[PDB]
Order: sequence, then structure tokens, then C-alpha cells
Amino acid sequence: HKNPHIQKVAVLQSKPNKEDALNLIKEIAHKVSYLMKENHFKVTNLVEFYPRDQRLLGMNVNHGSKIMLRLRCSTDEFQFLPMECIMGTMLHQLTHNLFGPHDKKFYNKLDELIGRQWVIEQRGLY
Ligand SMILES: [Zn+2]
Repeated sequence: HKNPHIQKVAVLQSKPNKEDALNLIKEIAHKVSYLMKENHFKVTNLVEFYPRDQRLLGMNVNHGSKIMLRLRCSTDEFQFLPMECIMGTMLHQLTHNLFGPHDKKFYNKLDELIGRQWVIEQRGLY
């Protein structure tokens, strides 16, 4: 459906094939809808970014106020990253709605979310 736990999704308007980028990030928002419901996650803005720092794949501002995702390869703005890779980044950043540091609480929760998201996808819950 349309994920009610994410208020707004946006992509970079100056990048090429921004229609495909918007479809991609909308797909991310859609796929995680049931997981966010189960976990009471809310995200105000889910947006694309493309930082010059190529190490940066995602970021979570203020525990869910904004999650930024890299959608495009750092070396080639025309090539989008694999959906599987972006989903991994999304689950990692959703865990930061609860846990800031990359400590045991963080990795424990991320392990639970990865497992549950796979089950949800297999069964088609939403
Ligand atoms: Zn992190």
C-alpha cells in the first residue's frame, strides 16, 4: 500500500532519471511498512542524498526525524545501487531510531530486524 509511518519521501531533483530514483525510494518505503508497524517506528522524512564522502551510505538525523539514503553509486551517478543493498542500509538506519552507538544493543536489534523483514517479505504481510 502506502506506508503510513513515513510522512514524506523525496529524491534529489537535479540528478538524472529522478523518476526511477523516486520509484526506488518509494519501493523501499513500501517494503518496510509492516516492520515499522510492528516496531512502532516512525520516520518523518525519507530522502535521497549523494554525499561527496563515498563511505556514507545512509544517515539517521534525530532518531527518525530524517533518514537519508544513498541511491546512486558514488562513482557513477547514473547507476543505482542494488535494491538489496539499499534495504540493508534502511534497516541499519531504522535501528538508529532506538540505538545511537554501534554497540551490542544496536547489533542485536538489527539482527532481529533483518530476520523479521525477510519473513515479512516471504509471507507478504503489510
Ligand atoms: Zn549506523
